Amino acid sequence: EAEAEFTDACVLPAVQGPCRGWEPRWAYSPLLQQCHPFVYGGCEGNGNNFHSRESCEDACPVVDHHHHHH
Repeated sequence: EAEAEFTDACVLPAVQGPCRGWEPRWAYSPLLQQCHPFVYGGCEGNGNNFHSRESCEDACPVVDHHHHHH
């Protein structure tokens, strides 16, 4: 896959939650191999919730593809 192959929260899609307030957060997308902003709800959600572009890529960074995988 990517070099990140262990399913960390960053590999997991993000969620808003049952709330109705809209809190901007950042989430990593392995399908985009990058982080993007998203609408979050400030209540229950998944762990793929970052404070910035920075913190998100810092959690799941890109490195040169020293393919340990196929």
